[PDB]
Amino acid sequence: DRKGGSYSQAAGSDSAQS
Amino acid sequence: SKSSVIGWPAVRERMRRAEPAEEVGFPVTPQVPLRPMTYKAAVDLSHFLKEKGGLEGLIHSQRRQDILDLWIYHTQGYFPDWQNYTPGPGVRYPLTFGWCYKLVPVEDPEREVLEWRFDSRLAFHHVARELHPEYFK
Amino acid sequence: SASAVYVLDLKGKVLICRNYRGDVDMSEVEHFMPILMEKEEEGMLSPILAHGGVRFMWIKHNNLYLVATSKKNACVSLVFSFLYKVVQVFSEYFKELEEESIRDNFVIIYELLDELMDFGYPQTTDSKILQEYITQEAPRPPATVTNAVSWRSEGIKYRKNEVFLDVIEAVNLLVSANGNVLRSEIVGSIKMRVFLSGMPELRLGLNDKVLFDNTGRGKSKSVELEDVKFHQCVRLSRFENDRTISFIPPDGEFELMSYRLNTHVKPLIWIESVIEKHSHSRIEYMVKAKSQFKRRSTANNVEIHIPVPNDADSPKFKTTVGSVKWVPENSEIVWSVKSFPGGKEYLMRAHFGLPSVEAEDKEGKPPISVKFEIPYFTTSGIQVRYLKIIEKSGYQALPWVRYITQNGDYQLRTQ
Amino acid sequence: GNIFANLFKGLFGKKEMRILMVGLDAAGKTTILYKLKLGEIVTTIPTIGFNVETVEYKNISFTVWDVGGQDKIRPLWRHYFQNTQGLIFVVDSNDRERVNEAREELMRMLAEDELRDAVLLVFANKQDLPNAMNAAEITDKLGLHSLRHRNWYIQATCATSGDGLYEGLDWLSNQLRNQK
Amino acid sequence: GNIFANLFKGLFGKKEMRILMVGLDAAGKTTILYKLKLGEIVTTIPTIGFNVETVEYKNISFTVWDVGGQDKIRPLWRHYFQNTQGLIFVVDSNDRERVNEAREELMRMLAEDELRDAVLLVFANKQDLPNAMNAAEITDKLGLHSLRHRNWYIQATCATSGDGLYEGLDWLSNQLRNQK
Ligand SMILES: Nc1nc2c(ncn2[C@@H]2O[C@H](COP(=O)(O)OP(=O)(O)OP(=O)(O)O)[C@@H](O)[C@H]2O)c(=O)[nH]1
Ligand SMILES: Nc1nc2c(ncn2[C@@H]2O[C@H](COP(=O)(O)OP(=O)(O)OP(=O)(O)O)[C@@H](O)[C@H]2O)c(=O)[nH]1
Ligand SMILES: [Mg+2]
Ligand SMILES: [Mg+2]
Repeated sequence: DRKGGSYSQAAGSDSAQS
Repeated sequence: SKSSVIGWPAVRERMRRAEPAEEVGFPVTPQVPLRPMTYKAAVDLSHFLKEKGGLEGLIHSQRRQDILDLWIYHTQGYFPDWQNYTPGPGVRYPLTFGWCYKLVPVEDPEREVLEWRFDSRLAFHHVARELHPEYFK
Repeated sequence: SASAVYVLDLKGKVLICRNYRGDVDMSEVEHFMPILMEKEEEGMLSPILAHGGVRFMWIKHNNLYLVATSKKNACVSLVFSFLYKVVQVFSEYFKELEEESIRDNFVIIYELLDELMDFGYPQTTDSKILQEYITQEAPRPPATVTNAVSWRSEGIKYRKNEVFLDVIEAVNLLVSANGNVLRSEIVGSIKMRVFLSGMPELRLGLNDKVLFDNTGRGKSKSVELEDVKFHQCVRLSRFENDRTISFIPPDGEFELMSYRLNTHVKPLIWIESVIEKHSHSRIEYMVKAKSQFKRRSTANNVEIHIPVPNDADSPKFKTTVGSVKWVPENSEIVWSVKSFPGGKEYLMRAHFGLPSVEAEDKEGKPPISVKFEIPYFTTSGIQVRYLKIIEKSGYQALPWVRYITQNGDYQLRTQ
Repeated sequence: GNIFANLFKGLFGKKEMRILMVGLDAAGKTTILYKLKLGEIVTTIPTIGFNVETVEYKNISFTVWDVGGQDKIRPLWRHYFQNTQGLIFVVDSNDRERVNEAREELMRMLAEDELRDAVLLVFANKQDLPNAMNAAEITDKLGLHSLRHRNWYIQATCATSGDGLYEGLDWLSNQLRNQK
Repeated sequence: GNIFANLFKGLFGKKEMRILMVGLDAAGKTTILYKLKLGEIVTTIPTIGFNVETVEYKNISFTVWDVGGQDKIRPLWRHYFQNTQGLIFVVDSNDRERVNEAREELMRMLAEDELRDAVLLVFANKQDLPNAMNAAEITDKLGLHSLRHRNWYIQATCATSGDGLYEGLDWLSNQLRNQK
């Protein structure tokens, strides 16, 4: 764990925007 | 998806209860990924909704659409922006490519009654993108 | 257009100086200290000094004043930017900014100063580039500085491609003594610590209000930053054209984007203070803190600083949640709380005596500031959409990002 | 599922309940809260922020969140309106000039859709001087009888004497808890 | 923690207590303090500043800080009000003209929130002439019976004779110490 918010995975781009 | 199947009946019941016409902050689950729904994911969600029912032929409403988007985000982490309808007047195509659900008239564009209808060609034909090339970038 | 940039000391001794143009005599540094002393004693002290026809612009450093004397009408903003770059380079190279490292790395310090700027025009400003050519423990200059991409060194190889982002949120609230918030601005901070192989070009994508409106998706929660500043590697052309945040990520921790817009929402922590101060008899601290943030978010390390009397002594604290400690050096009592869950209501009752003899002069009413910091909270509601990591060789990246919400200029005016 | 644990907890008392402390400044709200929690007339500085305390009576811990009547603290009562089940209004029968302000504040607090499940709790504070009104004149002036869909009761409580606080607590418990 | 040392100290007597010496000039306050400390009628110059002394009685060292009744020394009594647990007022029953001034000074001293835990201590000084009033007339004139939340007792003490000082000391000890 880590203070200030756990790290979260990020996507590559807006998949719904084509 | 057992969780998605379980949440589908509750989501459908909530949408049906809401008529067709309190806490502040933006909490985020720890380690939960957030990304927009993909074309394949949108197609799978549309197929699951069509198979389970409660999505095709239901009266389109802002509250029902928001509830469905929130349920989808809770169940899979997909952003509640791919379930958008094409600008009116008339049948609104899905905003995100691959979506099999679209809103069509059932009878001002706001006062027009809209109903969700399954569209298999939507997942393969970019009708919304063709209609609004500027919105698609 | 400073004539020469030099590093001073707290006693007026110049730790290190390096003339760049030679149009200003090195003896003018001696008169800088008396001028600063006279300005401080009269309230006219300014960072940009003026010794006759030569201006000695100085910046208050950690332990020495970075005085950059100038003669002609040089770019004051350019001089300040050069001083900031030099300070950043020194901080990167030396972990301590004091006289201990000023006189300990003079051999490399002189070389770094010579390579940084020549004839008053800075040339090298990249910490990585400077470290790749000048070290304290020499080859030809790197081609990265000569090449267009001066913020992403090529040829870097790593076992894994992991990038750690940080969604830093600064909640600044300017609440006047009347109970109304005057300055309520939240400044975003998108800083990513990219550590991968090669020189990938990051494709930043978030739930921007402008981007959502342009794409036709302006119906969900989108963050509309009033001021958005891109990093050095961020291409301004793509952002001006279609808001495309495409740039080469740097090697290490760097600030890609920093949102800055006003906030129209209620404060995360609502603190009401009561001052039952008797006339030279006693003092009352009726401080009540209300958590306006979501109950699912907890403000870790919340320290609501309540300024106590300057001459107050023998104070008693009667609170409910959170330890209260009076620091004589700070002349105030901080309502420190380890964990502050949202919606919590903490009430405190301070009581301390006062000296019989009245104070000769007033001490003022400094504003009360809190140090609340609740991580994993997105008050602005801006959610990152995707990060386009593309490499010529081709690899699967695993970027990560964390949202941190803290209290910035959250000062409440005293009664 | 099994509710054996719930039945066991309720056999010896598990209900707690909630309460709110609101009203005009100098209306005895802080004194009323202190009497409910401690039981003595202790002089305190004005409540710049808010006071949080709990009182246990009849096996129910009715926590009361005291709110000051200050101008800078009057709009801060909305923060305590979240996750609040009760609301107590402190009336100042000895402050004719501030009576209108207290009535306006009570109407504003009761005119919110969020504060709908909390019944009216009007305490006739300052019941120690002959100028204090009765339990009907104050209610008639405040118009509590016309507040439909709200369980508002007028009770006279004197901070110095302490009489009437038990009646108000019993009325609040009856309004909140409707069991044997 | 352990309180064995405290119990051992209290077994043989550890309580000391405090006292104050205030009143109008020529009211026997200095004489009363000298009698409490030494026990003799010694002639002294007027107290321009203040007199500090301690008297040990009943295993309690009741220190009395004598304060003059001079105009330049009357406002200096606030300095001794800090960290003070007792307050003794010296009345001048033989000074009818100065009786009003002494009463006003006593009211001003008792009208301070800091001096609230110190009970009233009125000594009928100058109890050697027929013009001196009784223990009830002086209290009625000074209005000590209407001083609520203050343990004020009227005692007649003559500086020349010394009678009544023991009664006043016992009353002060009872007001301060409430143990066996
Ligand atoms: N002395 C006295 N005061 C009373 C009586 N009844 C009501 N009060 C009032 O109760 C107040 C007590 O002050 P607080 O403890 O601060 O409580 P409050 O009335 O809510 O005032 P705030 O906390 O500042 O909002 C006094 O100021 C009086 O005005 C009474 O019978 N006797
Ligand atoms: N001779 C005599 N004097 C008395 C008697 N009772 C009270 N006094 C007064 O006590 C005073 C003693 O003076 P001080 O020792 O200075 O004490 P004080 O009365 O407080 O006067 P200051 O210290 O100046 O404030 C005399 O001046 C008398 O006025 C008494 O029975 N006989
Ligand atoms: Mg109060
Ligand atoms: Mg004397």
